[PDB]
This record gives sequence, structure tokens and C-alpha cells, in this order.
Amino acid sequence: METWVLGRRDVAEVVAAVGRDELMRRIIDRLTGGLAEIGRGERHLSPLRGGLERSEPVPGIWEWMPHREPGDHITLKTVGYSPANPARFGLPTILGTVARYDDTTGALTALMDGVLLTALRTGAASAVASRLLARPDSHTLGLIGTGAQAVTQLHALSLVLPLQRALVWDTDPAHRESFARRAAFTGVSVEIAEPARIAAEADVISTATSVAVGQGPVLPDTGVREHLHINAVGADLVGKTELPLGLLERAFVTADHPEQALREGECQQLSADRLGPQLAHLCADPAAAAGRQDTLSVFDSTGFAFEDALAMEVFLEAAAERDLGIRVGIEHHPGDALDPYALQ
Amino acid sequence: METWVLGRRDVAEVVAAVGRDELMRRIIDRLTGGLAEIGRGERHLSPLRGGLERSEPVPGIWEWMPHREPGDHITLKTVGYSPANPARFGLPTILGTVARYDDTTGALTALMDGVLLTALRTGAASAVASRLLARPDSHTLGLIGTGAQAVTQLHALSLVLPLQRALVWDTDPAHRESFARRAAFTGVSVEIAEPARIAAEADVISTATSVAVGQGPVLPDTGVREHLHINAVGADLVGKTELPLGLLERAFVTADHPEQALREGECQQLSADRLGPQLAHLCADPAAAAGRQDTLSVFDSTGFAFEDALAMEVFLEAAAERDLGIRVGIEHHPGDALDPYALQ
Ligand SMILES: NC(=O)c1ccc[n+]([C@@H]2O[C@H](COP(=O)([O-])OP(=O)(O)OC[C@H]3O[C@@H](n4cnc5c(N)ncnc54)[C@H](O)[C@@H]3O)[C@@H](O)[C@H]2O)c1
Ligand SMILES: NC(=O)c1ccc[n+]([C@@H]2O[C@H](COP(=O)([O-])OP(=O)(O)OC[C@H]3O[C@@H](n4cnc5c(N)ncnc54)[C@H](O)[C@@H]3O)[C@@H](O)[C@H]2O)c1
Ligand code: PRO
Ligand code: PRO
Ligand code: NA
Ligand code: NA
Repeated sequence: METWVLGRRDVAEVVAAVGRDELMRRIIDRLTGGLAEIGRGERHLSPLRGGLERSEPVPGIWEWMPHREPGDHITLKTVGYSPANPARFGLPTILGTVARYDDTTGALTALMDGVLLTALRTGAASAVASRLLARPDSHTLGLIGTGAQAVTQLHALSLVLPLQRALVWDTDPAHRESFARRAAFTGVSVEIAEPARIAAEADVISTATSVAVGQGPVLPDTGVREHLHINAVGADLVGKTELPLGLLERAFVTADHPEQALREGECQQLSADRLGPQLAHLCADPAAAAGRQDTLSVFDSTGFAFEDALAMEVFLEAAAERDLGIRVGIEHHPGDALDPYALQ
Repeated sequence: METWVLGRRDVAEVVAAVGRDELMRRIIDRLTGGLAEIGRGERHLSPLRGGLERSEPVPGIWEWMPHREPGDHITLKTVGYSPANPARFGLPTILGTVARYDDTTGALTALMDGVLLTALRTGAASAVASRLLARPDSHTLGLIGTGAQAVTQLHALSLVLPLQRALVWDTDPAHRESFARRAAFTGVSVEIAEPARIAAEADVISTATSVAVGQGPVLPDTGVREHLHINAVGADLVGKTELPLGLLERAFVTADHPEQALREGECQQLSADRLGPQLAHLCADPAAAAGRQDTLSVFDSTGFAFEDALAMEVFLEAAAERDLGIRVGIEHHPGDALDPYALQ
């Protein structure tokens, strides 16, 4: 028994071989089915994630995210949010890895990058929610925050809605100027637009910013279109929010993970009484979502480990077919199971 | 940047080059100093661990154990307790791995086996406690449970006490009969003896069994020597205990981690106001242990992530000295930190 490790090169090869659209579509499809299974009581929400706050160089958090498929495997994503990483170190803000363990024995069976996988399933989750809650003829996407997540927000949403235009904003001029180049592969025309213009003109919005605790909202509470759907994607520290309270109180709100959203999502701003069914229940019966397409809706996204497990499976399937990755004996399996010193 | 991976081969070469005795002594010494640092308020107990219960093929648990050194790094041990592993799969009951993450960036910097390390630091912790609370001329060790942990319990204790014999019991006849061969290198003569005889004759006892929830005690409530010290090491599911309540109520009880021990240790059986000072406090200020060698004492051991971080440091120091291990690029670090697809 050895651990199957996908290098950064292998993850790159999966993308190049499968194609960006096809890979994202596979993850959207797996996520929509898995969420419906939860909504039907065939699968269960992952446990609350845990985390450790860090104050330097700027406030961030490092988290562990487990999910168990009984009798099959356990998934654990370890992921940091370190918003000074791009400017100070040329590293992504979100940095992580995903491990798979055999549920029967505990053995570490696979390990891979979490950076790309996280961005993919986070875009996919927004596409799942927006397919349910945005107008099917949605033409204009708004993006507040044009960092890493914005790229897969636009990509995934462009696969499920007839987007013709993306109105985008970032507080860092260099980050908003570069977004059109990073988004060019989607074919959707990008325009820089200030938040009040995005609020007024967009059919669907994703907010995905590194805004600090207490420094929201990143979108003003002003004229929004009656049918607006928002994916509230930013999530890290307790006390970080992105949307104005008055907008949230007006909206139909659905969370991906209700207990996580109440602690780390926009639902921090609301009472537990106030929320609708969770995304899994809307996937299982979209009748509850159809009648909210033409009114104000918010998908409160925090990310949960089930999404990472499903995305990892897509990557492992593609990598196995192409004989990608290395095998590394990491765990010590003594020749005598009762002798820790029996190094084989 | 690449992750430093210590393969099972690298861990084997560290212990082969350094030797079991010296490597165990290094971990005993580092654990002693680190515990005293906690007792002096210079460092802090790890947060409570978390886990997922698994019922098949027998009840077990899979846990995550984080410990943060602020500004430096975060350690995470992932470890399963799967008590059917030896008989069913030829695998150790305790199967795990230990990772290190940079606290500033979040990046995965090091990854190694947790099987040997866990056995080493668990023996070491009992040795730290027994130096404080067992008679310094203790001659007879008792072991209830002669599986994997029993090997390093005997080894560690033989380095800090003048042990001449070990009286040992297991409910599996094959496992108690094989213990003498696994223990031979220590030079401590091994004799199989029923638990009542072990209770009557031992100067120090370690209990380290895979007894099921509700099926304790593994040591009977009967006559023991006035000075007996017990390392209660068994720990996994809530409701699993090893010692008889009557014995516990007469003992001076020090826990490695009070909150964890009240949940998962022998202290599950005790009112919280009956606990003695935790082990870290005994290490920083021996006034609390003065005179307790000569009466009944119990070290309630549950294991906590600080111990794994300290033992990992010992391994990484030896591995760095010898340039052992491999570098694997696992995390995707895009050339453009704001572009997850820049598979750069
Ligand atoms: N919900 C999920 O499943 C999930 C998954 C991954 C990341 N996230 C979260 O999404 C957020 C963004 O992550 P990322 O990887 O895109 O980070 P990033 O650092 O790559 O991008 C964040 C961008 O936000 C910009 N920004 C900061 N404050 C702003 C403001 N007030 N208005 C507009 N823009 C602002 C920054 O300039 C930066 O360009 C983080 O909170 C992250 O933790 C959520
Ligand atoms: N305190 C810590 O830090 C720490 C660290 C590692 C493991 N543990 C715990 O120690 C315990 C033993 O772990 P291990 O790795 O030695 O497992 P193991 O499976 O190698 O050995 C356990 C032994 O206990 C025996 N046993 C079961 N019920 C018994 C009973 N009533 N009386 C006597 N023997 C009995 C089994 O036959 C087996 O040989 C587990 O609960 C484990 O989770 C604690
Ligand atoms: O779900 C995730 O992976 C990210 C991590 C930070 C915020 N949510
Ligand atoms: O501290 C530890 O590693 C072990 C794991 C199971 C029981 N406690
Ligand atoms: Na959110
Ligand atoms: Na215990």
C-alpha cells in the first residue's frame, strides 16, 4: 500500500487533457447530483469545519474540512486564507491540499493540490445555485472582487447562463485591470464598473473579496434589479461580511451549510429563524427555487468538505485514466502490526 | 516551494541511524521541556481534537489534531483508531500521518508517517509522568493490553525506571504470547500474568487496550500496592474507559489535557472538581507532585497535538541533518496568483 500523490504537474495535465469547460461541467454535474442526494436524505452535510485565526501579516484563517463517505473514504481538505499572499509572496490567498483516507482502515490513499480544485468547486456551487435562482435569460454578471475566485465564478456561471457581459470591480486597480486577460478564455466581454453600477445593472452578482472584518458591505444597498440573484462567496473570519443588511433582510436567502453560514456567512447578519431551505433541498426539489427567480435572492456560500470530496473524485478519475501521479510510501505499515518498531 | 515528504523509508533510516533508545530519550527530553513551557504559560495546550466515529467492521474513530505555534507553523495529525486492523488486514490499529503548514502563508511544508511517531511520543508521555509519580526504584511493570502501544510503554519506562520484569496480560492469547519477542530488545523479562496478579504485584502499570465502549474495567478493583502509579493510555471513543471507578476515586489523577480527559479519558468517570493539576503543571512546578509517588496515582493520557508537533520536530531535525526525504510539488502555485488556471 502506497499513497497516490498528484503533483502540481499532474493537476495541470488533467486540465490540459480534459479541457477547462469539460472539467468544470463534470464538477457542476457531480455537485448537483450530490447536493440533491443530501436534499433527499441519502447523504448528509459535512460536519462544521474547524479553524485557527492568524493575525500576521494581515488577519487570516487556516481551516480543516472533513467529510466521511461511510464504508468508502474520508476526505480532509486543509486550507489557508492568507490575503497578503498575492502582494507579499506571489502566492494565492487560498492555499490548500486535499487528502483521502480509506474509511475501513484509516490508511492515507491519495493526496492532491487543493488550490485549483477549490476554485473549481466554488464556481460550480455558484453555478448550481444560480441555475436554480437566477432568471434563465440572465445576460449581465456582476463581480465584486476580481481575484482568484472571480475567475471560476465567471467561468462556471458562463456555462449555465447566457452571459453576454461581466461588470467587475476590485479595490486594487491592478487586479481589476488584469481580470479581462484572466477571463478571456470564457468569451464573455468584461467591463470595469463601480459597485453602484454593478448593483443597478446586473442580473446575477458574485461577491468574492478579501474584505477585512467589519469593513463591509462591498456592494451598496441601492437600486437593484427586482430579479437579482447574488452568490455571496467571500468567507473567512468571523465578522467578515460582504452584503448590506437591508438587502439581506429583503432577500430569499439559501445557505450551502446552514450552521457554517450562521457562523461565517452572510447569515451572520440574520437570525437563524430567517433562512430558507438550504441549497441541497433546492437541488432535490427545484420547485422551491423556481418561484424565487424573479425576486431578490442570495446564495450564502461558505464552502463545505463534501464539495471538495466530489471534485477530488473527478480529478482522480481523470488522472487514473491517464496514468498520472506518483506512489509514495508515507505511512509506516510494520511487518508485525503489533510492533511499531518492525520497520519493514 | 515544494513539500518536504519523509517517506516511511526516511523515518526508518532516522530511527536506524539514531537508535531506538536515543531517539526515545530525545522525545522524552523534548516533551518534558515542552510540558514545562506550557506549565509556565509560555506555550498553550492544543485545542480539543475532533473526530468521526466509524462503526464497521468494529467501532473506531478517525481524528484530526491541530496545534499552532503562532508566527511559525501549524501541525496537524490525522490518525485513525481501527481495532480490527491487526486481525483483519495486518495493519496497525493506530494509522496516521503528521503534516506541517507555514503559519504565514498556509503552505504545506512537511509531511511524514504518524505510526512510529505516535507510539514514540505516547511512550514518552508515560515516561514523563512516571518519573514524577512512580517510585524511583520501581522494579515491576504491569501491562494490560500487549499490542502496539505496550511496546513503547515498556521501552520508554525502561529508560526512566530500573525495571527488572514486566507482568503482562491481553485478552487475545496470541497477542500476549507474542509480546516477549517484541519486547526482547529492552532486556526486561516478560511474564504473562492475569490482571489480578498484575494489580497485586506491579509498581507501575500501563493500560493500553482496544476495549470496547462500556466493557471496562480492564484492571480489577482489588488490592494494589500503596505506591502504585498507573498510566491510563487507552483512549478513543466516548464511553471507553479502562480503570475501575473505585480505584480512580482513591487516586491522585493528573490528566495530560483536562478538557480532553473529561471527555475521552478516565476522567469521564470523575467529577471535574476532583482532578489533580494537569501534567504540564507538574512539569513546571513539582510542588504539586511532592509525596505523590508513595500513594496511588493515575496519569490520564489521551494524547494531544503538541506532543506530535514536538516529536515531529525531533524527526525533522534528524532528517534535515542527514538530508533525508524528498521534495514534491503538491500545491499548485500559479505564476499568476490571481489565476487558478495558470497551471504554471
Ligand atoms: N465560499 C467558498 O466556498 C469559498 C471558497 C474559496 C474562497 N472563498 C473566499 O472568497 C474570498 C476571495 O478569495 P480569493 O481566492 O478570490 O482571494 P484573492 O485574494 O485572490 O481575491 C480577493 C480580491 O478581493 C479584493 N478586495 C478586497 N476588498 C475588496 C472590496 N471591499 N471590494 C472589492 N474588492 C475587494 C482584493 O483586492 C482581491 O483582488 C475569500 O474570502 C475566500 O476565503 C470562499
Ligand atoms: N493516550 C494516547 O496518547 C494514545 C496514543 C495512541 C493510542 N492510544 C490508545 O491506546 C489504545 C491501544 O492502542 P494500540 O495501538 O496498542 O492498539 P492495538 O490494537 O495494537 O493493541 C490493543 C490491545 O488491547 C487488547 N485488548 C482489548 N481489550 C482488552 C481487555 N479488556 N484487556 C486486555 N487487553 C485488551 C487487544 O487484544 C490488543 O492486543 C487504543 O485505545 C488507542 O486509541 C492512546
Ligand atoms: O471552503 C473553502 O475551501 C474556503 C476556505 C476559506 C473559506 N472557505
Ligand atoms: O493521540 C492520539 O494520536 C491517539 C489517537 C487515538 C487515540 N488518541
Ligand atoms: Na458567504
Ligand atoms: Na486515558
